[PDB]
Amino acid sequence: LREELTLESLSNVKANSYSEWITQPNVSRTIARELKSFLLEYTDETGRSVYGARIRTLGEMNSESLEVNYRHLAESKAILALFLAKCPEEMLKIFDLVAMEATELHYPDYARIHSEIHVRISDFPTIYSLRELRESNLSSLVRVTGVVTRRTGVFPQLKYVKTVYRNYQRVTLQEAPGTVPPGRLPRHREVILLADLVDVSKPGEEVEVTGIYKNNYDGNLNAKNGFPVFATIIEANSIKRSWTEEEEREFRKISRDRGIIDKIISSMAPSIYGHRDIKTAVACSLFGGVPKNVNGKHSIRGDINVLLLGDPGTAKSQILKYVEKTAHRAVFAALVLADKGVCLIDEFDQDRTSIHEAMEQQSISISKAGIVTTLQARCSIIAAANPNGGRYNSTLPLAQNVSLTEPILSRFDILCVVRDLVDEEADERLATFVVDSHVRSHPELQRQRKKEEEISPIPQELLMKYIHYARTKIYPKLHQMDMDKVSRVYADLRRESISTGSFPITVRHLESILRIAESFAKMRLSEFVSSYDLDRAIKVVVDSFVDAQKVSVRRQLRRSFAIYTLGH
Amino acid sequence: NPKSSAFFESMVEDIIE
Amino acid sequence: DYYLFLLRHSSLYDSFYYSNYVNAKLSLWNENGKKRLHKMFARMGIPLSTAQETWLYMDHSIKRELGIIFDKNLDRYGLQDIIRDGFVRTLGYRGSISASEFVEALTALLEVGNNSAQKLTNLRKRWVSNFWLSWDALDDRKVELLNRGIQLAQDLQRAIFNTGVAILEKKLIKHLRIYRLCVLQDGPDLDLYRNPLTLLRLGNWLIECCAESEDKQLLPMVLASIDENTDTYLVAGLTPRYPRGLKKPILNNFSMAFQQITAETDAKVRIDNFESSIIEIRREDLSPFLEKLTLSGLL
Ligand SMILES: Nc1ncnc2c1ncn2[C@@H]1O[C@H](COP(=O)(O)OP(=O)(O)NP(=O)(O)O)[C@@H](O)[C@H]1O
Ligand SMILES: [Mg+2]
Repeated sequence: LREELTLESLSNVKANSYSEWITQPNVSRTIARELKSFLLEYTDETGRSVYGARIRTLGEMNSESLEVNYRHLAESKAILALFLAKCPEEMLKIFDLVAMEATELHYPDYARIHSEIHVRISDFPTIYSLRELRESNLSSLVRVTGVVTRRTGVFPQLKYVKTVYRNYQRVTLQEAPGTVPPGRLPRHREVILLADLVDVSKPGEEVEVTGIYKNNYDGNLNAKNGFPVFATIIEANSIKRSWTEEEEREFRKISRDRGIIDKIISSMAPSIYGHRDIKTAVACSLFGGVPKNVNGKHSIRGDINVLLLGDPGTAKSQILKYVEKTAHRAVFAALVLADKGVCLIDEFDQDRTSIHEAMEQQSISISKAGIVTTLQARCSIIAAANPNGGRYNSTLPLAQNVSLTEPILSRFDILCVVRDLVDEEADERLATFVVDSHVRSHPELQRQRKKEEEISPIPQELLMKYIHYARTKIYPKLHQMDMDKVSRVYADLRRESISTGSFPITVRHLESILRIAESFAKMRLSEFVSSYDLDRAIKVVVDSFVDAQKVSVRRQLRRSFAIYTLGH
Repeated sequence: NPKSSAFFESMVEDIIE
Repeated sequence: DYYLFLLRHSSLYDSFYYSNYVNAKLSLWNENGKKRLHKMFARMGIPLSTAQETWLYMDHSIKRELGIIFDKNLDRYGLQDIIRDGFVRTLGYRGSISASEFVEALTALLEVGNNSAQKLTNLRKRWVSNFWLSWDALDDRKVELLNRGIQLAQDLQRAIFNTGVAILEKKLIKHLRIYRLCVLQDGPDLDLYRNPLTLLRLGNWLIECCAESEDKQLLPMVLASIDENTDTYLVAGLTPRYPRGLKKPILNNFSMAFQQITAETDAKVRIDNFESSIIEIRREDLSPFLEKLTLSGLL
């Protein structure tokens, strides 16, 4: 009762098992005193007691979970770490009851905010996949990794058996495909999430879990297998998966330099040679414009949509894979998952019908059995296609080379055609670059730095951070001076289109020009569009419009349009 | 107690700052 | 009664957050200030999601315990001046109001109630109708209008705060040797400062901030705002003041100064306001006027 053990007295487990030793009153009181003495006293090398600084922020966020690193608990009072690894279900009860004392020392009457606090363990120093688990692991703490395959809804559950409840949710976890050995199927396990941990993860995420490994009787398993076979589950204890002023100043430094637009385009898709216009269009789509709306009868999207007609083997699928790794959020082939992101299509009636609705709208609506509901698309579409068989025909307009309705070609902001042209010098350049890249990739720090800096003019980590910063912070606008010239150019282009008997230029093209100019302003972190932005946007759209036409019309257009496609 | 002073210092910095 | 902005309407959290005094005491224009407020409510034992509830519907127990909770906690934040006594009125079953809240409702109705000479005329005429929109709210039979006044007061303080943070974070205050100068060249909507009263409210915000930010240099301040229709700056001259808790009064000297530069100057200017501390001047003439002003010994 009154007397307490020394820490050295705990070195000898005196009962027949760990659990029956931890649960004794004098041992338990000793452990409680020692844990409280650790939590009030552990330090950085700089002093600066971390847990006194964490409890402080627990109340600043009105939170419920205190987080403890295992390495700190192993760095002093090692026996408590050993007992925690062996008997988590007991040790964590004592530790939670100590954590409440420590928090009330900062914030008296915190019990009125939350009645009970949970300790979360981090950095447990050994890991298993779902292969290595065996019966010896039962009731031990484990650390596991995988992909979350399926998730239930959240429900309340009765806490005690006057009443009290807690939140509950189950998650199915599967081995990551990179970990699975060759020629074997992946394994599965199911995880239980309680009060603070529900909806911490989403289906398809790759996730890391710490918790107790636990089992129970199940009648159906016994009945079907015909042997006394128990079922097992994991009870999670913790689950795992911005910028400074220095980054902002660095971004602004590079943006202040001349030619930053060209350098960003050059950094785009380093492994692919040539095809600068495709890289330009992809960069413009990833940065995008600004959305606008006028409740008097009109709305304008900020997203930029691009379509690429590809000869066989002209790098299309590689740049889509590159964009998939570059972009913040994306879908590859579902438009709900592409919300405020980029959507990627590499090959191609109901699918096309869905895309017809998606290009007309920015939000999707559906009804079924009298139910009615709505969803958001709000995304930029990058698509590629094979031109109606083995090879494109340049003598014909674009419609002859595609399996698309006319409004698709109207509503795509940018159209482009890529062809396997014949040139000895280009072939030699391609072949030299290809074998050079092949050698540079061979499995057989300084080597990496040289390789990286030869690969690109911008480090791509900085470029991804820069794209995210620009997308979240920069919102450009037009300047009202040069817009008279834009209107005159629009009228001139329409007059020339009619004069040669071309299909006419339209308001959609003018809108696309303004949107692309906004994107060009965003690329250099400029809140103003400028004359050169309008010039570049005009060149892109005019050249794209010219590429869609028949050959005789193409010659008349380029002869007249020289003062836009090349001059300004 | 001097060893636990860093904890109470972190508590008192809310008073100071 | 508490020097908290409209306590018995909106919520307890908003009462602290928009208080003109609290902003000077805890520096709410930045996150290192806002976190102090979260920290306070956590120590006081009030769950933060209840502090944001509408004060009428907030739980009865907190309502009656609040008077003791403040005695135990405001000292640690240097914030004891919040406590004071005031007058409260109630009529039948429709609930209490204090005089401090009433005058903010009145003022709000004054401010926002609903070539160059004609536009000036139209504006000046619109401001007179609000007199009667205020007048008719002094009657217990017309509480409906008073509630509208309160709804307008909240939006006015919101818009003021969202301009004050921009002034401080971009460091637009220019620290001249004799006085402090600030000029608003642009804003989210700069029209709200075209009325004198609103301009005075913004000045009153900045003055508390300047009074508490350093112990040194109690200085006069000048505040100005441009108008795109007149191309004229509306100018106000503001005194310092001593903190609440601390002995002759000081005197506003801008009157004589403005008068003398007006008597001397080439500049195109206006002086017709009852409060002589407020003037108007055309766009190009602001800098020579202020140059002659700072060159003068009358400051
Ligand atoms: N710079 C390059 N230019 C062209 N091809 C390249 C280049 N570098 C690599 N390749 C290879 O050429 C192909 C690039 O085009 P890609 O579209 O990815 O092939 P593909 O998908 O098989 N053709 P397709 O099925 O019609 O899309 C791949 O097989 C690449 O490995
Ligand atoms: Mg391909």
